[PDB]
Amino acid sequence: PQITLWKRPLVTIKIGGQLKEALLDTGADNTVIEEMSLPGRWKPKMIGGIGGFIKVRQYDQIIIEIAGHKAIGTVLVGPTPVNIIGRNLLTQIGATLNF
Amino acid sequence: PQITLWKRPLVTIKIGGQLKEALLDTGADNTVIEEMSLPGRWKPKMIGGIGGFIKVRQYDQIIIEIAGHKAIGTVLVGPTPVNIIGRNLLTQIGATLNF
Ligand SMILES: CC(C)CN(C[C@@H](O)[C@H](Cc1ccccc1)NC(=O)O[C@H]1CO[C@H]2OCC[C@H]21)S(=O)(=O)c1ccc(N)cc1
Ligand SMILES: [Cl-]
Ligand SMILES: [Cl-]
Repeated sequence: PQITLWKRPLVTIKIGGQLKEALLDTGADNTVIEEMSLPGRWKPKMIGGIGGFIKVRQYDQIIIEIAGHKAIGTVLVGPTPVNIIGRNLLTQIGATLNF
Repeated sequence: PQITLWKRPLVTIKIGGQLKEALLDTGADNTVIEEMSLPGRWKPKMIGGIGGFIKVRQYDQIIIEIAGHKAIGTVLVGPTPVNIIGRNLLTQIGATLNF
């Protein structure tokens, strides 16, 4: 796909068996999803942005299907106002910014 | 250019005669720059990111160079942790997301 940026670049993802909407976010180092359960071990992290920091759970080796493309990597879970797909998984689906 | 996302997509911007670095951010509706002086009047705006809301100063029709492309549009000024180029100016330079 080629996604213009007139609107928020939202896509459908599948994570933990669940279908969700998420923002493709080149400004995010890592993927951050709204509170949900995921399997396996986790450890706490703080992530910061405009407005300050939030505490998240870091889960490693999580598979997400993004717009029909499979990716694996770290997923942070916590009180983000929006589900964000960050660069750690955008790279795996071969996403680029072109102009 | 085609910019991959293994590293942060940082580019040089030029505003007010000054070079700065900024993050190309498809997850930002708005362009938000760290405190600096800009000409003209400003209007209030609140923007909401990961850890909460902040007040910023909204300046309209500001001339800004982004990775060597000219844009003229809205620039928000406030305590952002990094200079961010949002969709309002990414559309002006013709950026798309591709995968
Ligand atoms: C601010 C950047 C350095 C980092 N942010 C990614 C960014 O794209 C967020 C992502 C975002 C999007 C919506 C709500 C919260 C956060 N957008 C954002 O704060 O944009 C603000 C300016 O334009 C506005 O439109 C969106 C909110 C405003 S972040 O959400 O704080 C973030 C930080 C660390 C990680 N791992 C993941 C995400
Ligand atoms: Cl990862
Ligand atoms: Cl690559």
